[PDB]
Amino acid sequence: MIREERLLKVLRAPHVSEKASTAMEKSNTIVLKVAKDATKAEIKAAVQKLFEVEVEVVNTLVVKGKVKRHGQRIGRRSDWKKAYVTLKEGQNL
Amino acid sequence: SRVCQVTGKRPVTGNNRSHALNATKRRFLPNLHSHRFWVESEKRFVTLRVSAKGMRVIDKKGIDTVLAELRARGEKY
Amino acid sequence: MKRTFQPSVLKRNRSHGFRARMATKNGRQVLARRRAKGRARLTVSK
Amino acid sequence: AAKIRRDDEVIVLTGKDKGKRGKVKNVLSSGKVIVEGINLVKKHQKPVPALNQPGGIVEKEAAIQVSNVAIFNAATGKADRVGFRFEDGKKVRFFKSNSETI
Amino acid sequence: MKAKELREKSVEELNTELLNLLREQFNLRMQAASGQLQQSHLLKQVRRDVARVKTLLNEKAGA
RNA sequence: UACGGUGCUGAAGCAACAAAUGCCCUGCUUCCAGGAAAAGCCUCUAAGCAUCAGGUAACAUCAAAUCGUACCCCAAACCG
RNA sequence: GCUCGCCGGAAGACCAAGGGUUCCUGUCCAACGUUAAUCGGGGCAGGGUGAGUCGACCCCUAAGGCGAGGCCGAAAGGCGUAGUCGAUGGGAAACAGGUUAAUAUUCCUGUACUUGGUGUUACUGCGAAGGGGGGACGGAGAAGGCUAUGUUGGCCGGGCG
RNA sequence: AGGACCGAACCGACUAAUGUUGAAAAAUUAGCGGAUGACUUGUGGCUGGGGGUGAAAGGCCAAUCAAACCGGGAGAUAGCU
RNA sequence: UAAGGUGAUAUGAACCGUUAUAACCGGCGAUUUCCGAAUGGGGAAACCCAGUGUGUUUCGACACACUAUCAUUAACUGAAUCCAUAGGUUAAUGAGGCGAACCGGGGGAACUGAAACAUCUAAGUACCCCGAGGAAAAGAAAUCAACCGAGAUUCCCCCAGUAGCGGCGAGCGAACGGGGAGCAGCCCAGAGCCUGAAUCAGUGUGUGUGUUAGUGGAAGCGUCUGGAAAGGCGCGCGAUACAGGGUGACAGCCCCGUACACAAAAAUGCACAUGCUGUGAGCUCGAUGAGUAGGGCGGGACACGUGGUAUCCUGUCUGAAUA
Repeated sequence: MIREERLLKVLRAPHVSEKASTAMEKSNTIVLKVAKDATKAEIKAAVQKLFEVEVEVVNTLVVKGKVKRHGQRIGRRSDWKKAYVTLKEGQNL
Repeated sequence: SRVCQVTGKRPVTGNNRSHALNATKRRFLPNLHSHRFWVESEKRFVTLRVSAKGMRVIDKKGIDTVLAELRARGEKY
Repeated sequence: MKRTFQPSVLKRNRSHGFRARMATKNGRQVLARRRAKGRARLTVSK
Repeated sequence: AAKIRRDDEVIVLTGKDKGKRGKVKNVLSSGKVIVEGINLVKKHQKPVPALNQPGGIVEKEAAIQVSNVAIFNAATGKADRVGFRFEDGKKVRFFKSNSETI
Repeated sequence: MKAKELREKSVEELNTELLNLLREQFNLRMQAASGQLQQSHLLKQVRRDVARVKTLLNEKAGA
């Protein structure tokens, strides 16, 4: 039936609830911060198993981490991938 | 590779000496030749990159005993 | 003037990259020399 | 092993006060214990949110070194040194030249 | 009864690992992203428990 | 009026002419200096398989993963 | 905000290389800005790049590179067959309108297109590092027919200065 | 048709002037030569130092060339400062 | 070992234990993404894409294991060609790559010195490559000696800047013998005889000595100055501990220590008294190693530059006798 559940730890954290995620929430979709290697099928199965809601489509985006520190100690933020999973009718999240 | 394949003569180096005793460096490379040797035991011709002194070793020892020495030395024909 | 340095990542990673160095014996020597020096950026790749 | 533990009545030998005696609060990892009423200092606390909101001239205990403070003998009103003498998993601390365990 | 892991020296602990990860570490990460307090020590505790039951599943093939 | 931007409504929405270096054009004509390769694609059999496999048309369903996507756009983000 | 000037085969716009957060928002003006700066590509913090149809990846090859054996070398190594790489070329498919402060052939609305897997109905000789066809290719020149586009006229909404 | 003619892009660099502690480690402003060809350009490749390449100048080979750059012989030697 | 911890800048929040399972330290075990010899193919290191085999399933697809090249061996297949052989496939065992120096070998300069320079020197140095080990090489006399004799190799001190070589210039430079450090010889070309009789490895019960954690460990108080005594002044005490580091100024008696006693679950280094296995001791004598020694022609090494030039190595051509 469903893919093995130890690989359903891909969903890391939802979001910070900023206005892009919330405006896109009140229009159609929820925004999720997910893994680094999670396939769109894995994000979809993880939503449909760990949450109770079916999902129409996933849009996957990885975003570069920032440098964010000054010249005394140059650092870099870790890369992360964000998913827009589409929940069209009966959205409960 | 210029190896005698039965006795292992190799190009060795030693300088040219002139009348004014000058030392320009040259090579003493062997008299290698490719010869097909008839073996009675396996009933087949076999080629070998052999110096002329190696062919003297061939005609003295015999083809099969020096081929057995090559096979014990673990070197292809 | 057309300046000397005209950048291209293909040409850079095929002339001074890790695989452009580890194919040749002297490239393996320069990589081991930079390892013995202790450098963080071994080659020009990143 | 540690010669002065979490909650023992100790007396100082060197450093500002000498005769004042107190109970050790905690032992720092760096070997600078806190014993109350001994190393007082009134600092200047900045106005910061949440913890210590107004600030003030709040007195807090500063760190006294372990070697400057000794374990006070309960029976006789003196400082005393202590040592360890036992073989199994529990080492008793006993008063030197009183030979009484703590 | 000899070691201090007698709760994990029992049989069929893979469903214990699954209960310890599935929705447990997940919902702990959910409210850690949302922001709470006892969660701060709770996710290290449950991560160590998941590591412990995973090596107990690795040291024997009988559970 | 958050003074930029939002909800509703929104008339006519046509002809003639001039139109390229773009399209027909991987065309036509002409010339010598005679103008890549392989794959996708279309057929044919070899060994094999004969209610098999496979192909063809229709319909239904499912899948199309992963990476790049901001910004500079002949320049204050490239090379100097 | 109203005027003035400059470019407008760019000093406008979009790709590629290259760079890498410089993009957008709130805040600050020590250091950078050849001056002050409330401002900035500056500090700090938060936000932002959504793809079956656009590229890469993928399937093929060119110049050329690597090369099992192999041939040649004092060793190191040089060359090269099978093969395997290499786009700057050849291979399947999406447009118009709207949206954000920041993304759009990617989100939304409408209308579609392409390649495979599976299942069913009916027909049936299917079958390849193999053969053939195709892909498949130059320069120059002249029409002819158009379209992108522009001008005028009608029409419409305003003007009566 | 043409290594045809005038002339933009584009390629180049003949004269002058300014710059010459410049806007710039060879440029700007007027003029100038070619501009369907022996043209020009993007992308990738090949040729490595007593070597390459050269419509030939000792030209060019990373602002460096009668012989590249880097490291090692090497603290060369220096009857000379 | 333990009353304190969750490594640092680094505070904070939230927690864990208080002699019995917090942390910390030690042995063994577990996981160990991707790249990298990188090893499934490829590539622009940290990426793209495969094949086979097991398992799960309204079925979208996932999980794990294996799959590089070469050498040796074994099996099966197998052409021109009849047999074979070349070739192909499978399985086992091993290698690959890195590393500062030491060792052996294949190559091998020039600056410089000669007050130039070519013979010579620098120098078989710098450098390149190959290979191996904890050391490597060498090593058991076809060696020296001098009519007396020593008995393998290597390393140190003399012989000795000597004999000698040398545009007899620059310069290079031994040996014999003596004093030491260490000191062990053996085997095949061979048959028969008695035949794991003594050594060499592997593996093991057990002991000892180490290592990888550690445990005890002496004895100081007044007063003065001072911000603070470890300094000054008095009286004591410990020392197989007055090495050392901190402690608010200079501490034997404040704390870690140090001298000195003790300690090992668990794994590994030597001595093995030792059980088993593999190789083999000692009597007779056949031979005691042929394209070799030697030679001619070019060279190289030996301190030795071909000179009167012995000895060793060989690129070319020849070539014996065999106790």
